[PDB]
Amino acid sequence: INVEIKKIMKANEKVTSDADPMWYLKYLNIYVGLPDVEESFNVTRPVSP
Amino acid sequence: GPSGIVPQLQNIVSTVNLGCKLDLKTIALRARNAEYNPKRFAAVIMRIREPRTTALIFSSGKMVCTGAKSEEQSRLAARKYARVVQKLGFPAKFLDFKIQNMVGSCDVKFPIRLEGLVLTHQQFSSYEPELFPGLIYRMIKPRIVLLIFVSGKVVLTGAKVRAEIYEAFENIYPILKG
Amino acid sequence: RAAQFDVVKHMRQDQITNGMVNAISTGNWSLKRFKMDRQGVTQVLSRLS
Amino acid sequence: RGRCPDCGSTELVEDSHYSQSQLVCSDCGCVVTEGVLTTTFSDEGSTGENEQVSRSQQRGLRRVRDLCRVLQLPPTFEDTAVAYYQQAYRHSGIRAARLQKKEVLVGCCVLITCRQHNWPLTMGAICTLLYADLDVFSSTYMQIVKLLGLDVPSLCLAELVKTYCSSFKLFQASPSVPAKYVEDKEKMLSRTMQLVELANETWLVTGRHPLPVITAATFLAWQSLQPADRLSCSLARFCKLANVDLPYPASSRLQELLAVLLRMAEQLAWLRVLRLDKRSVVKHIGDLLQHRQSLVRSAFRDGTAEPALLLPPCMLKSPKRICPVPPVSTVTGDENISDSEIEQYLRTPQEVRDFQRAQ
Ligand SMILES: [Zn+2]
Repeated sequence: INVEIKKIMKANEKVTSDADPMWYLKYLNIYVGLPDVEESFNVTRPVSP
Repeated sequence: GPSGIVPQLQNIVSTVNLGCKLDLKTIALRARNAEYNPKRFAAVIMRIREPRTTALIFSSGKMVCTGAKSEEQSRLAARKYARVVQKLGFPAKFLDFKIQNMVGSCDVKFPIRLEGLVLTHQQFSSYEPELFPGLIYRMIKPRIVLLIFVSGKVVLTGAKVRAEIYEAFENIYPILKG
Repeated sequence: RAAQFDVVKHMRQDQITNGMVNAISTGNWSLKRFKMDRQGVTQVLSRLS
Repeated sequence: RGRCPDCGSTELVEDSHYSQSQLVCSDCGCVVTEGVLTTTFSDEGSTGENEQVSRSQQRGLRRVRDLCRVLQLPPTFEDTAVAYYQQAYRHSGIRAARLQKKEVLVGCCVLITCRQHNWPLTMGAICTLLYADLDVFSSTYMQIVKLLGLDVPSLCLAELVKTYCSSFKLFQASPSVPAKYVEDKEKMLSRTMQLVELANETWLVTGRHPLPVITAATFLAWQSLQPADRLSCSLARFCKLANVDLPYPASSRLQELLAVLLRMAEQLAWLRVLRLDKRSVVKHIGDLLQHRQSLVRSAFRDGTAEPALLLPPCMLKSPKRICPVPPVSTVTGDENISDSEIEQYLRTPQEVRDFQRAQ
């Protein structure tokens, strides 16, 4: 999670259009946060394992 | 009986057929009180100041009149429009007048919480303040729709005759009295 | 469309989660790009003692 | 079987001592004296029959699924909304309608679905995606609901606040919100609940858009939790720090609630002695909310079982006159018409030629 994933993301970092040249989408960083539980109200909180 | 009030009438709608085909361009050109868009629409629009109303006259001879406060006022306005067409030269005639719609309103002098109405009359009640503040009630007898407001004010629509408006009022009174 | 599409109308999130959770729960994968489809990779943790 | 050996049994139920299958019967406390060995499955290894569907219809289905996966919510919402889409795609007008109406349809279906499971959501969040417009999708919603006659709950007031208040960035420090701006969610949400309970019973919410009410309540609750650091803020100055946009009616609700609290304050001497106003009352609500019900019944003029009016604002302006009996009347519309009025509505040939020249 700390390093390898960063390299994997770097290895593939941009996607370009079929038309409209120079139209592309770019990643710049990737994050993982920390564990939490989803809720039915589009809300979350941390929870012990 | 109700709480001392019977609904007022807001608007009237009626239809008459002039009995002959009309050149709308001629009517628009010569009528001071008319407006027409031949490139866009198949009927002319005219106005009179007493009874203060308007008429929509189609090239096929059909007509729709609006704005009157009563059936007799609408009929008088329709007759005045028929006379207007007659003096324009066409063989217009007053046949098959029919009142098509009627609108009324009333107030009960006390506020009403619409949420209870919607929560107890779901099958007739619509309440979407984010779309329109007032509550809508689909009454089945007579075939009338009532528009209700938190102020205690109510509007009625869809009647062919006044008895329908007042029957709807006296039918909704015991419900809103709760 | 006569005006440009916006990616937010189509960019979804569940595919990665589905792949990850099913892959770990089932304990068998299909690395068809690398032509490996190994199985029996994960086992319940025993708790007898 | 059916019978016991001879007499009146007709029922069959299972029982068995040990790993067997025997058919209990209940005219004799018996087993139909027969039993039969159950046959079963397993140790190997919801329909198909899938209609090919019209191409544009399944295009619509694909849009349906792609939409609600935005909410990353339980697939059951997906499946039931899809079922509703199939139920709707059975009518000529729906088939013949332009595709924009179908697109807003794929959103209204999810709206009703979420309402059935009272899952919080608001129109704007949905319509930001569908290229929708208020008239378009609102009219389509009314049409569909009144066509299908389906029942659906309303937006509960407290339902939306839970997710809305959690969306604020006030609960942790940031360069936009130093500690003097940071606040604990529990306290402010309790205050906002204590405020919305006041809002409805004061008729404030009925007939209005609620989110302005929530915005004003949250802004004032946050202010009064640390007013010395917060009375200097402003609606926009607040909402921009948490990356929030505010209604213009938020100010209207703020004025309404400020009037309400100034009406509340005069009922207690140890609040009246401070001569409270708009500037000062904000920091005192912490004291007012401890006696709210007492303030209400000392403040409303409507002391009947069923000093100031506790009536909806639309009448608090007072009628100019209190709806005297309407003039229900009729007229003799059979009279002869004055031709002069008819002729006045006609252009002279001079005016006709003027119109021709102008045209
Ligand atoms: Zn027996």
